[PDB]
Amino acid sequence: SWEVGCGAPVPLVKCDENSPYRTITGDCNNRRSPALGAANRALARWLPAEYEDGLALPFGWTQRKTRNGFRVPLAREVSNKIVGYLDEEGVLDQNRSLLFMQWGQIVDHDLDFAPETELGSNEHSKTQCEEYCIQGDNCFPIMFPKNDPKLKTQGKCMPFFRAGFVCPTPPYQSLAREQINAVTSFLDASLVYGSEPSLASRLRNLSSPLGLMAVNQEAWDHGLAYLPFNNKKPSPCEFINTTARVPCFLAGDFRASEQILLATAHTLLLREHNRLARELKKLNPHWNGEKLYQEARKILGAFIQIITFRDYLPIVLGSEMQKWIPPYQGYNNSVDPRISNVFTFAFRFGHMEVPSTVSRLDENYQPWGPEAELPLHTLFFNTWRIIKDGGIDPLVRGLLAKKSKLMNQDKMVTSELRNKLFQPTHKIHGFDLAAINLQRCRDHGMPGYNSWRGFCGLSQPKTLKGLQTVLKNKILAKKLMDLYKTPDNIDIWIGGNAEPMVERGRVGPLLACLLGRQFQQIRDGDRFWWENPGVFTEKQRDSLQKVSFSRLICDNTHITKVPLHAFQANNYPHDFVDCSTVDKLDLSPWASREN
Ligand code: HEM
Ligand SMILES: [Ca+2]
Ligand SMILES: [Cl-]
Repeated sequence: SWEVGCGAPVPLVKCDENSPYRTITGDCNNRRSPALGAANRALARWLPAEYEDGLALPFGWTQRKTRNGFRVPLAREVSNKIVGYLDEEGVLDQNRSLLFMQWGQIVDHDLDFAPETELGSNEHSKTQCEEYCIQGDNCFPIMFPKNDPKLKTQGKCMPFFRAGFVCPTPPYQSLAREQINAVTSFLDASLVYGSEPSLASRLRNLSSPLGLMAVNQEAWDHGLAYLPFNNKKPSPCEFINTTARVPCFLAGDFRASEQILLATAHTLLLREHNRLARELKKLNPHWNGEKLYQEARKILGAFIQIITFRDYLPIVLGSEMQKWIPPYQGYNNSVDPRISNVFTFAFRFGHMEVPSTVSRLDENYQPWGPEAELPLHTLFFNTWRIIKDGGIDPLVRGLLAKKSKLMNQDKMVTSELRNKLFQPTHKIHGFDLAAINLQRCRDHGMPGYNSWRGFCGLSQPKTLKGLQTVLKNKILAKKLMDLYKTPDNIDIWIGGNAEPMVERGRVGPLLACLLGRQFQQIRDGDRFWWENPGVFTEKQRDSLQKVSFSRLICDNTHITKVPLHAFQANNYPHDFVDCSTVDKLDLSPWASREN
């Protein structure tokens, strides 16, 4: 029946109709249905959850209950036999910079986050999911297949805890278990400011009346601000170099310090806030903090929307962009603005775009110091390499002049993430991002590959040759069906990402359909989208259309040469221009007079 009710881990929020800015939580964006898009609600289902028992237990749970008549292959076996590779030569994308990979993680972290259940803290369950590898409740461990090298050096499993879900959190029964989205579904810069108002206030400098964002007081980057430290322990950023004991950064997203370039990108966005806030004050000295914060928070929001929709999505989706994301026709309040559960896996295409090294580049874009180049795995929850070894300018340079990994059917995920992922809670650089994603698809009751081909109106192959024709890869198709036995059983993550790339893009048909459809929804379903008439003056909107990631860098670093298109492959000095050449974001149209 109409179980439209279910939702009692939530207060619900009286909406002040006339309010001219967004909520932190995303409530009230939709007037008829205010909870839509808002953080700490269920991920939308584009298709019914598919669970071993049609309730919550994930496929592969019971050593006995098949899927369509076959055992599901161990997550890690799939990783080992399909996802892995050795030779990092020839893998880099000759036309996408590292910034391409980085903006994908930024946009993702803005849109969706299903955290693990935090019941299991104040409990041994953490430690003997770890050691004993005993599957129970929300401990869903990743078992190693026969002849797995980790069998020798790491024990029997890598640990894994199930995603948080709505209404209950420990107790029984489900209409069908729906995982939570802990951040606002609207592309709203929620990774900068927060999705809970608790954390949002905590990120603000309320001392000044300038509605500035809080900055580091311990340490500075040639005068330019850093994020404030998360001063609460344990800190996995302390754990990786105790000598340095430099904690993780505090941002509106929990994951800001997962890797050193995400915290770099976060730090550019913060400075952009305070830059905007204290520039408005010059222009409009009467405006209090609450109006400096919100009016700068409103511009950062739109910057992200422009860069995403004008520069990112076009070079991800390619041929397929215009079919899914045609010109803006205005707010449709009948559009579902929610992130879907499948999208949180479609957007994980990013993982095959991450290369095995990160470089630091001097003012002539040459190797900075004698360890200019570092293995990615040494940069998980690494904040000290920024604070005690050069700042962000050397790191932002690499972002511009180093390349993304090109996704590759026989070189899918670098060993840096497939074998040497660091998890915040555990103690080894020993985890497998790829096997994690596969385990997680099952945890979330993901429909198989063909259900989603069906969904997007593409062929549902049932044969080895049917699958050879789609993946355009005799060996990949052979390897997949040796594991899954039917294309119906192939986990959506590796299904989507196995397809060749659509033209002038970096995803195959299935993922372009899933991704395109969600960004279409994120735009059309937002009352506060920057092009939506009313939100901005005409004069503001012509002055916002000239933003660039190039611009953002020039204004928030001591870097002076930048490419005109920061996402394509740009070599120094040919493709780099001076900063007096880009186009500033002019805020003349933001002048409040008086009465
Ligand atoms: C380490 C990790 C990265 C880089 C060094 C990285 C990078 C990306 C990019 C570039 C993405 C998109 C273009 C992207 C999307 C999503 N990721 Fe992923 N990522 C790293 C590590 C992780 C880890 C760990 C997770 C959690 C996975 C789990 O189930 O435990 C992770 C997730 C995601 C994700 C899902 C987010 C959510 O809603 O929970 C993406 C959409 N990444 N990453
Ligand atoms: Ca958001
Ligand atoms: Cl879904």
